[PDB]
Amino acid sequence: ANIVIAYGEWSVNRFFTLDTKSWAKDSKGWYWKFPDVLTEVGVFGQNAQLYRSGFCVHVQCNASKFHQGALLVAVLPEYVLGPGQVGAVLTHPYVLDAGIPLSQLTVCPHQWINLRTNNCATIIVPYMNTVPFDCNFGLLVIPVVPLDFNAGATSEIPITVTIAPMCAEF
Amino acid sequence: GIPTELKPGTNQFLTTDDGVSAPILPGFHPTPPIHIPGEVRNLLEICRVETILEVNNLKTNETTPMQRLCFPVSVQSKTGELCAAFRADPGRDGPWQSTILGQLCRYYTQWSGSLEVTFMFAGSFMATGKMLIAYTPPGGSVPADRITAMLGTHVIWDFGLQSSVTLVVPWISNTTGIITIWYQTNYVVPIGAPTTAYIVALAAAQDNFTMKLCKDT
Amino acid sequence: GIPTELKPGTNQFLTTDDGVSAPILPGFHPTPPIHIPGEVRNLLEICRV
Amino acid sequence: GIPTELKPGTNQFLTTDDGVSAPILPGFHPTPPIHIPGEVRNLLEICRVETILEVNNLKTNETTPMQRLCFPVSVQSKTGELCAAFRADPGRDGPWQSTILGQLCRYYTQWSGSLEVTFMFAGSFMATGKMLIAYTPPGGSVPADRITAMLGTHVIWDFGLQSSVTLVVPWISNTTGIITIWYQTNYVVPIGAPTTAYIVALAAAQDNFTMKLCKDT
Amino acid sequence: DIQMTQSPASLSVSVGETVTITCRASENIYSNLAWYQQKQGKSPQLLVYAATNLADGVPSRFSGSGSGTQYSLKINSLQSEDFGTYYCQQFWDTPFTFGSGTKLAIK
Amino acid sequence: EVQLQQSGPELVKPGASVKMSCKTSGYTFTENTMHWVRQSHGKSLEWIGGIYPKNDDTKYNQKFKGKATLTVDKSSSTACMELRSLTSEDSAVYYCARGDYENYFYAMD
Amino acid sequence: HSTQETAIGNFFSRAGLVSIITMPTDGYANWDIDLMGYAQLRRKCELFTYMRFDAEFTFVVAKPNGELVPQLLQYMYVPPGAPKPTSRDSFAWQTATNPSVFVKMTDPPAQVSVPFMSPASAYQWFNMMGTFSIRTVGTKKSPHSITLRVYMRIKHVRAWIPRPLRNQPYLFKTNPNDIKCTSTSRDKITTL
Amino acid sequence: HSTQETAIGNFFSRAGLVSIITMPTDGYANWDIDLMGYAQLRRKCELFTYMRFDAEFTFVVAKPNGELVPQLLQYMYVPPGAPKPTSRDSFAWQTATNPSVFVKMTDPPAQVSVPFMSPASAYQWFNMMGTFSIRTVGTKKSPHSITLRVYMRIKHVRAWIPRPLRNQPYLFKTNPNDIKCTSTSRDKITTL
Repeated sequence: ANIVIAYGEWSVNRFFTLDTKSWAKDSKGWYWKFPDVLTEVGVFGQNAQLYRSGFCVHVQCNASKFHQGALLVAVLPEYVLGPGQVGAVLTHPYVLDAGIPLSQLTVCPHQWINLRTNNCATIIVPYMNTVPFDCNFGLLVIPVVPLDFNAGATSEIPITVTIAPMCAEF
Repeated sequence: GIPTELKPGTNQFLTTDDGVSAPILPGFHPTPPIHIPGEVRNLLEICRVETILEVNNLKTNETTPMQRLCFPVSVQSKTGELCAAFRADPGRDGPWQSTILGQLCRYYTQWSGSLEVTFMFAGSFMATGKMLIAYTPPGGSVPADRITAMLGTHVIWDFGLQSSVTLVVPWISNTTGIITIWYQTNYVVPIGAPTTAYIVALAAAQDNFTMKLCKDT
Repeated sequence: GIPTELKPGTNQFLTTDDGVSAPILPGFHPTPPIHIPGEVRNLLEICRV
Repeated sequence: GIPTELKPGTNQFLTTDDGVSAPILPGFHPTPPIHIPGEVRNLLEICRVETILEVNNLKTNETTPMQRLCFPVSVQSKTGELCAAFRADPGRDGPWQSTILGQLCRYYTQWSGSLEVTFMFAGSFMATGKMLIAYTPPGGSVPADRITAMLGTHVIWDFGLQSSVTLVVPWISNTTGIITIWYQTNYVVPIGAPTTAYIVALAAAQDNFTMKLCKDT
Repeated sequence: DIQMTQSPASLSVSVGETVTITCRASENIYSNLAWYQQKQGKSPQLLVYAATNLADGVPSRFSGSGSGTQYSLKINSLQSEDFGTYYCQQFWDTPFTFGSGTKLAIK
Repeated sequence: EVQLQQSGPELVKPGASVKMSCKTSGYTFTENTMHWVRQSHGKSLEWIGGIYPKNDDTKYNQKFKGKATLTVDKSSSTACMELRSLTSEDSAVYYCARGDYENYFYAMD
Repeated sequence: HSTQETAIGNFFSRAGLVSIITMPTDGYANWDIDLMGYAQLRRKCELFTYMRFDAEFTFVVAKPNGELVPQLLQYMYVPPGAPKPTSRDSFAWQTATNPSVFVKMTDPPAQVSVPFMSPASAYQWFNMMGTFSIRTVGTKKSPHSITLRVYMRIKHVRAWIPRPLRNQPYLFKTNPNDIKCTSTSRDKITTL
Repeated sequence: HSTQETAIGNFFSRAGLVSIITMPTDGYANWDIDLMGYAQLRRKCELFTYMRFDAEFTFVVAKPNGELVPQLLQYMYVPPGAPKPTSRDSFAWQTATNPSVFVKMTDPPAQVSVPFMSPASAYQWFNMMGTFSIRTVGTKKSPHSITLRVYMRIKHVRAWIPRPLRNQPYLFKTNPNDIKCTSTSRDKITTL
């Protein structure tokens, strides 16, 4: 019952799997911009070229019990800075390149990813806009605690993101 | 007509006066609103969500603000040493300036209520050890060693089983408390496991927290 | 009399303000209207032809 | 709109006019009041408590105001002598200026009602004797000797049994009475007992005492 | 901020002629103006204050005038003891900004 | 006869402070006020500030708020001025002048 | 006579002059709120310890000679703890949380009301409601001398703990610091 | 304390100064409507994403020195998309669809209300309500300097999507573009 519903309320149907990011000790963070990053994926590849859909995202990390670290996943409606399946990399993870500090990032719906007790987390968010039929929201995954491990172990910890759209009206 | 005389206070403009003006466009129909998720009725909802404080604040960490989020614990620390100590006043500059609660308390003068502090252990899974979390009542003194901090409000935090606890500050007023983290047992690590762990501190306001007397900064 | 103070917005003229003025001729009776075919209640009727 | 014409008295400020102003802070909630003991609804409650007058007022007692509180009685005084005589007007300067009643009557012009005067005997326990307390009606004359003051309102005060009495002034008006204390029997003292005693005078207003027409001083 | 300058930079007037010097202000003081005589190596002294009245030791040859933002100082005539520079003064608001200064010469 | 005598010039190391005091004579000190004027090179005049020793209250120029400091002594009938954080361009000429009667207007004689 | 005139409410009801402010040819004057300013209304409140009262203020503006000029002035209230303005062009005058009242001299005197400002349940006389600020609008000086007087009433009077009055004259403002007899004298005891 | 003071409505309720307009000895000044004009009231609205609010405006006219002159001025509102006036004698001032408010300087400040102007359901901060126009009536210049200030309130506040506040200072107006720590520092961890 770790399902996190955003803001308390709720061949097209299938599980889309994005690329697996390599997350190392010296890394910073990654972010995806929905729907735009998903428009090139699968059935939506030829579909995008109005849309009303809810989004169910799953963030899973496969790591052994010998590592340590923590991530933070969140959903920020209308995230504007101040992109393909590769996403991008934040050059200033403290301000998230928004000029907005990282400590207050938890105001938005979030779930804590801790390599100790939990290997996976998910966030169910609905469609939120002033106009019902239309860069809706970005997905921010940044480590709070950097990775530390003894020599001889695996230096890269894969992070996968699977998108499962629910209640899609095109 | 009905005779009347103007009382004092006519022909003045008060900034806090709530009147009813004349609409510029009498026949304009605005766009009807629709249900938007994430609605907030009161600023109390923003204060109740948990946010990250900065316990690691130092002159050296200015170049790399990312290390400010968490504070280290290592095998070198012995039994009885003080890991971290910080006062909790939401308004004053310090560890509580980064949280959303401390920022919303800057627009207000008199605030009071109860608080909560949450810790998280990001360390390795096979690591075990105990940590003493003590709170000194307002107006007291800083605990000298571990044995003098046990007499007050305290909680035993063992991350070998429970990964987080909630420390409830009983009362605060502004017209402060002392949160200290003491070492109980040394950090136990096996071979191949990391010898250094980090602990992230979170905090959120409770329901009895009130605020008034708005003042801009 | 009932005491009152003038609030801001006195002694102004707004073009979109709908008031009630004083008729110049109080006792003049205008010609009563009659039914005229081709009456239009709203500009939507002109757009639909 | 409803036509109206301004009547005389517009654009003026009256100090005694009770209006309703606009609150500066529309959304400020003041601290809710709590029950506080010692609440006073009306200034009549302060006038009804007993306070000490000054009957001993003299030019010599200016250096030591402590002796002003009480007046002496001694064995040297014979039968028929006048111990103390004072007029009672609450407003005028005199013995009634020290009491809280006389001070509250300074802020008011027309006051009337009935009064009360209380005496206390601090002398030795084995002492016995009688004292004549007489009151001359307003507009009369000062009693020449003891026998002429008995015809009016009087009370016999014997401290061998009853230590205090209450003398009620029937009526006073300001648009006065004469309270005299006469010696009835000589002061009787045994051996080893003090030969000089002191009597303290107290006074309090009654319920029918009214006041009006506030004037500052 | 209150600011004012004089015109022109420098003048040359011999003995026995009329000197016309003016200092214009951005805002309007309506009242106060002062002129100072400062020679080489000595301190100024008061000459004409409030654009009209003249201080002690000043002869009738120095007369002020002007109203609003336009003021002037009429010197008739010039004497050999008048060599030096002139300044202007403004009491309108604090801080006080003085004049730029004008040098006198003999034709 | 009103006469105000100043002190002599001094040599100050940049970054240090300086003590400037000038005694007053020929009139009554406390009823009137005091002012200071700086003459910058080559030719300019600027009003440093003023002090009226009834309170004591003072007003300064916006740029001298964090530099000039004034104090008075009514026993010896003198006026003092302090300047700190001297720089290379701070070399100038200072004047001691008496103002009006409880007024900063009425240009100083 | 009835009990309505001697009641606690009507004893503090009458208005009084709590301040005198004069602006020479400054530009701004900051005046702290105090009821202890003058002898009257002071001795009256020391009769009681705890007092809970709303404050009503009146702003009356005029010149030294009494004539009125069409000049616009600003009346601002500064809540306790807020910074005081250091000048006319400063930032405190544009602050949104400081209420302002824009009135002219021809505008009849404005009336503002201040609620109960103390964090406790009642005031303790044995008390800061904040301070004011007043300036003439515009970036330039106004060539008119402004002398204003502030009237203060008291609404919804509540009283507790009656105390004995002070017979001795007051020395300082913040402390009730040659003893004087509270009553007159006479040459003998039996004399009237 | 109650929940009425911390409510969303009372947080934006207090008035503020959103503009400063000065007319030298021009004749007309066009000012665009923006809430981002000053630091205050700006940081507050970035706490939220979607906001739906009515606008109340206040027109206060005066001179640089503060004195009032019997001069008639015109206050016109220009809806979004309408052409802006290029001069005083232009055609935009006689346009019937542009509302006007005729007030004098002796006339106390007028108050106008602007409804919700956006075609969407709410504003998006991460917003143009139109522009104003102001001129002195008549075909000739007016020999008086006019300096006016506009006050703006907010009525019927609605909020959605709470966002984290911006700790870094603002750079430009239209974009949230040397990183600064959001909190102070100390020499050690165990020091208080």
